[PDB]
Amino acid sequence: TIKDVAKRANVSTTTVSHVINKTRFVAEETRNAVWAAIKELHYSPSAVARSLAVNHTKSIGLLATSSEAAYFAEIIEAVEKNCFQKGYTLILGNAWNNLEKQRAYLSMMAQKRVDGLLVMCSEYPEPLLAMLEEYRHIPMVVMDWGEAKADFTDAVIDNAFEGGYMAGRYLIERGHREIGVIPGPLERNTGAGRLAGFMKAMEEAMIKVPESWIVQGDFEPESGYRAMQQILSQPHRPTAVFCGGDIMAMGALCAADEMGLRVPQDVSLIGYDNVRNARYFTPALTTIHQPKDSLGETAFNMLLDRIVNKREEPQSIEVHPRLIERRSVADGPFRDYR
Amino acid sequence: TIKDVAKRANVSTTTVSHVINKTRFVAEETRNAVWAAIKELHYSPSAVARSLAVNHTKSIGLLATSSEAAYFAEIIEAVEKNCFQKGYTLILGNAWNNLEKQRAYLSMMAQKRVDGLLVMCSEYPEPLLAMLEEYRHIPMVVMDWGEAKADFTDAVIDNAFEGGYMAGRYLIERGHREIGVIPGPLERNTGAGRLAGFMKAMEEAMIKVPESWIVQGDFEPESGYRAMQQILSQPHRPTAVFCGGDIMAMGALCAADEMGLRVPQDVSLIGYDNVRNARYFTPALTTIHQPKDSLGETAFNMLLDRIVNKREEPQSIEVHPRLIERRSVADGPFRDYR
DNA sequence: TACGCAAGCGCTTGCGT
DNA sequence: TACGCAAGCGCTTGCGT
Ligand code: HPA
Ligand code: HPA
Repeated sequence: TIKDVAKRANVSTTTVSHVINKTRFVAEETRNAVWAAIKELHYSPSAVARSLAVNHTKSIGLLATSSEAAYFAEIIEAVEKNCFQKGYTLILGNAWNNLEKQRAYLSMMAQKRVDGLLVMCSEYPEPLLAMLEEYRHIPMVVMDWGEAKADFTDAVIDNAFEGGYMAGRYLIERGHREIGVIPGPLERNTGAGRLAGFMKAMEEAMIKVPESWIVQGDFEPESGYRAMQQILSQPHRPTAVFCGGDIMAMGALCAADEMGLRVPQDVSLIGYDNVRNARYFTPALTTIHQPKDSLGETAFNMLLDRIVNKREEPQSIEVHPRLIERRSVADGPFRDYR
Repeated sequence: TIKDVAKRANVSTTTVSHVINKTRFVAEETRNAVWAAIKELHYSPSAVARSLAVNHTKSIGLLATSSEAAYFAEIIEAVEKNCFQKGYTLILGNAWNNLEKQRAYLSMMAQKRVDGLLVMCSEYPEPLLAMLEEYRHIPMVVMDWGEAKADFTDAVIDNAFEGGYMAGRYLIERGHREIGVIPGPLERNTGAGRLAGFMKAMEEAMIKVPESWIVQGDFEPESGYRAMQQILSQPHRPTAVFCGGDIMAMGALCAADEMGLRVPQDVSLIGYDNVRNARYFTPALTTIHQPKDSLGETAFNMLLDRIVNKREEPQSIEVHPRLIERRSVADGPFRDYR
């Protein structure tokens, strides 16, 4: 079809080409002619042809996990802005933590020859680490590890451990000593590491968490529901709960309310994520803020670099969590004695 | 690179090709040879080359609005499943209700030669309807209109008006006569139409809604916050509120709580959407359920059809809302008198 | 000066043998 | 029988004039 433009304008296609991409000087007339032709013909230059020729698709892949989740959703939306802004195209792919699905999306991706690859898999068993190596050739950044688990990718690191510690401290310093925790999947950073951060804070305080006070969640409101229930559903119960993520949190609020418990009056709750509508939780959720966007943009950026400046060496940038005081926490019995 | 495989296997590329796509019979040996070559060479056939040749990208575009929003997010996630399932690739593009952005994404999309186009723009001013026509050649379905506003696209229709009516009725039948409403943007279906559905129900009941009782929202929790406040922040206030979408709803719950108001005890609330975690609202939100997934799959499906069976004629499928009884509504003063 | 030639990018597929 | 030839898909770009 570029032939078709060239001839309407009676110029070579080389010409048409150049004008379209201001790639060498063209006579005004000539230029106009082409534009006109382009217009009447209603010409959409083909990207695929172009890709075939220039060797890059100007599009990037996001091998995700799930996208509905607030947390995720929020990240992703960020990414897209960045893509758009630098003219990249976004291929969103959710593997649902499934190998097959993941091998599958991964192949489609290489085949479609994505310029780079954003990876948010949540859990990385060897089998998955393996597959990923098989594609080291295609540039990529993992956005969800706590530390660099490979030398063949960039990594943006969140400091989940230090956010967890921040969480516990706060409780401690607000008068708390009988706390419980609903962590996310241990096979994840946002799971394991947050918990650990939290645990250290406790040990330093000589606080011991009774196993009946620790209930695993899967980041879903239902899981928060069950844990909260199980925790309060017992003889002796904590006076404060540390909840792995804001959504499960939201789930935990629900159940407390259902047992007619008062937050923060009967139980204090501290979350983790600072999702877009945590403030609109009831009560307004006090939580730990994860810098989602910076998380997004920052990843994009490494990729671009690697992509453009043809970097070869793995890199890793850390980002920082921070406490957001809302209204789900109250003073504990030990506050005055400090 | 397919040349490279062909020669390692000492066969023509035509061969290599055929075996790769089981497109004509190949000798086992031959077949194996190729596979081997494919393997050592670590061969990823190129999709772009293939696309160039076969004339279809096997990938689809989603010109969206925003993706963080629960409502949206939920739809989209559905779409992706469908894409994956039939081997399509998903290009997610959010125009943020901005023309430029929209013209922009739209062009990138045609250029990248997407097989079909899923459109969720929210608001469709003529200027936008126009641009869309300019691409009638590329098959597409609008998933967010109340009625068919064009003859050059498929449409999946939601019955927002009948869901709105369902909303009002319920209130009416639960003893209510003093109601307020926080609708979404009138420039939208989910905005205008829901409201109207709701309004009809009232008129039939000889219920009049005092303008100070109607506050516009923008589907965001903050907007729900302000409206609820404004509504209760007045001399005379309703005993029940109809809220345009579950999120603004969640915002309205917050403010009631903040004014120390009791839901449903002091004010009843009925929402609209039945978002994934509405049940986890506090209280568990009573709302109108929109069949998001069917909404998703159903759209995909029309597209495919048009794409494969080369349909030409516009089509339109309706889908149906439905009431979900949770715990944010209470009997009104008139219940016993019916 | 301002522009055209023709080869290449990596596949697919209708004729043949 | 089981396979190869060569033209085409729609752009880009190094040499020339
Ligand atoms: O894996 C996760 N899923 C959902 N929300 C989350 N917030 C932190 N990590 C996660
Ligand atoms: O436009 C919308 N935005 C967000 N949520 C919604 N729920 C219905 N319509 C909408």
